[PDB]
Amino acid sequence: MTTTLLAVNGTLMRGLELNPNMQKAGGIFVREDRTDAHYRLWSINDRHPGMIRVNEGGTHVDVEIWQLPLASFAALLMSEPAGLAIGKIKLADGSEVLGVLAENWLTEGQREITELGSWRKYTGHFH
Amino acid sequence: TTTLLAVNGTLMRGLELNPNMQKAGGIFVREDRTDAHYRLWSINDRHPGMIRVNEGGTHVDVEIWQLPLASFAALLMSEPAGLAIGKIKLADGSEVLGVLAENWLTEGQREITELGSWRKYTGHFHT
Repeated sequence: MTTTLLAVNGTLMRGLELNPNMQKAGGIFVREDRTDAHYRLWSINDRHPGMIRVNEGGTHVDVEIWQLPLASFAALLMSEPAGLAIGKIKLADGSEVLGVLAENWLTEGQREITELGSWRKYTGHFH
Repeated sequence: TTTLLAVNGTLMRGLELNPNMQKAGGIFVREDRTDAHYRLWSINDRHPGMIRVNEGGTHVDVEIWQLPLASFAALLMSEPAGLAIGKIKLADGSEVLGVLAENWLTEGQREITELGSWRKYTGHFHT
């Protein structure tokens, strides 16, 4: 009943493989959006993406904004792929929201897909 | 219902954000330490931030706290930008949620990995 917003960039998005976790958590889809131009994006084993905020380089990464009960965040995070965390991100409009981020270590040996800016575009999994 | 969180800084017993932790339903579980894979920074000498690394890290002292699910999300909302919650490994090999720093937040900041402890760095102890 008290809620806040979460920006997801990967498999929690509509129609993708972890979206049932989002639904079961009580998540409601709010809107499509994008980060500000300060994120680099990686494909983690071509299974899910991971993004990191940087000062130079980086681009706008496509996300979905979801509304979630406060009580649901812990379990949702626990169910997430290894190396993912939740912190604060900035959107293109300048607003701040919670978002799913990757730890540095998770990107080592992985393909950077920043130039595409979107997990959907990279995988060809459109909505 | 509750979750467990490893904290390494001002949320710990007797430190400046600890009363909020207590009033939000947090209960002290135990002292612990991470596995030998964390680097630690002082962020403007106001709070610490740690990052998991393959090589070059150490055991960082933490406290394990048990807190209600919604209080966990409240911390995601209140913690300063650049801090995030993800999964960490403890010295005993187990996994627990823990507060991490994003890379960007550490840039230019003092690394205090050798000390391995916010308490040792600030000289603020609990007996």
